[PDB]
Amino acid sequence: TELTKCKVSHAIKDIDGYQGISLLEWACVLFHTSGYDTQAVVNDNGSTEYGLFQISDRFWCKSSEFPESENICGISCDKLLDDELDDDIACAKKILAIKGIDYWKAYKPMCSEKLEQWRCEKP
Amino acid sequence: LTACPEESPLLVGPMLIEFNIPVDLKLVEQQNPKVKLGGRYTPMDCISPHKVAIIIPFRNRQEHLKYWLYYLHPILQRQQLDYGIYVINQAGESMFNKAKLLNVGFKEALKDYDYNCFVFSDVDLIPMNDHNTYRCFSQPRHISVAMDKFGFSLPYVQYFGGVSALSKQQFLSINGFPNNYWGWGGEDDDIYNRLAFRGMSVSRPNAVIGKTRMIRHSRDKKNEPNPQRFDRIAHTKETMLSDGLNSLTYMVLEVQRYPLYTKITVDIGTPS
Ligand SMILES: O=c1ccn([C@@H]2O[C@H](COP(=O)(O)OP(=O)(O)O[C@H]3O[C@H](CO)[C@H](O)[C@H](O)[C@H]3O)[C@@H](O)[C@H]2O)c(=O)[nH]1
Ligand SMILES: O=c1ccn([C@@H]2O[C@H](COP(=O)(O)OP(=O)(O)O)[C@@H](O)[C@H]2O)c(=O)[nH]1
Ligand SMILES: [Ca+2]
Ligand SMILES: [Mn+2]
Repeated sequence: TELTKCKVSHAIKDIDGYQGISLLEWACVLFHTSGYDTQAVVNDNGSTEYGLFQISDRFWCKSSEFPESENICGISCDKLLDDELDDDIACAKKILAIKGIDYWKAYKPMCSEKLEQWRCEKP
Repeated sequence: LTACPEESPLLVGPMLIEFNIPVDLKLVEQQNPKVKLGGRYTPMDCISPHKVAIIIPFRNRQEHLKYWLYYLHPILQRQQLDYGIYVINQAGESMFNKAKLLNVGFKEALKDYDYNCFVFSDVDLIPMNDHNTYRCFSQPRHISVAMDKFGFSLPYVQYFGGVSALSKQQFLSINGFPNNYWGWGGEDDDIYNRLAFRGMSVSRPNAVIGKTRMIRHSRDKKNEPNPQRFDRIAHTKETMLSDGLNSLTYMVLEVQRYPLYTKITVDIGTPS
């Protein structure tokens, strides 16, 4: 489902400030990463990335294509293709804690300035 | 005859844009008698200072083109533009390269006429208000500002995708567009970065005037999201000097002049 900036911001409130990344920065990162599409599936040189956060089956989730994945998040990649974001968020936090924000390549080029446009004013 | 008025008196404002009824290009031609071979039109009424080449990147989108021509030809004439339509068709079946095709269109359109403005448009975007003029402004122009697929609102302030227009000088200023973005995404952000580095800002009509519809469609094979896009966008300042108009190479396989447009088929190589 293609979510809205505010639907996403509200769903990921928990993540705000975690590892030093604000909600404003996440709203920006997620828009460029998946277009807020919880069903996004994209290939990246030999592996596949899933959902809103584009979590990869290379190290983070287990897909059928790569059963032997490290599966650090301990989850089937299909759990990252629905509209329930709690597990997606928990996995993203592990990536943030372990690898860091650099995992999300869009952050630096697209979310280093003009962050105010990403604010959600919906109470 | 004298100069066309600053704003055309022929404008109707908001239009109902739909893709339900089949389009017959034969009808379209009939409905647009003033358009000449190659999809060229010049006001017979006044003299337009806007010499516009409209460039459409293309491959296997004829059905979308039909709708584009059906809607745009009447609109562009009402806007009193001296224009020409150029569809740059990528030959072959390797990775699509939107921006490189747009550079090809710039160079090829210039062989036909002394154009001073270039509109770069996806084949599936139709403006919903004819006050959203398809011409160049004092700063690079972002035209498709409120797309129906984005809920009629700009996705982000630095967004320059869809339909844009650069004067001949603005385009030359940034060494044109990059030729190194293969596959979907990022090339428009690189272009935004180039304009910004040359000290320009983006001009845009407001969201009401800029409403635009995109014909609904699935993703094209061979235009999958580019894995290198984010890394490339981060380095525009250094690569724009060596990747662009000055480094463009391609081969022309066919030039077709149809009554509604010129379609140039080209071989632009493969990812290197
Ligand atoms: O097989 C293809 C692929 C692309 N195109 C041309 O390339 C344009 C853009 O491709 P898509 O329509 O599939 O892209 P998006 O709808 O997802 O459009 C947006 O993302 C692109 C990202 O590369 C550009 O920035 C484009 O200007 C912007 O509107 C098309 O409209 C069309 O003019 C073809 O003709 N055939
Ligand atoms: O201004 C135009 C452009 C195209 N066509 C028609 O559209 C067809 C298809 O053109 P395309 O390049 O898609 O097909 P090709 O000619 O290369 O088979 C033409 O043959 C014509 O019958 C037309 O009638 N008027
Ligand atoms: Ca989930
Ligand atoms: Mn499209």
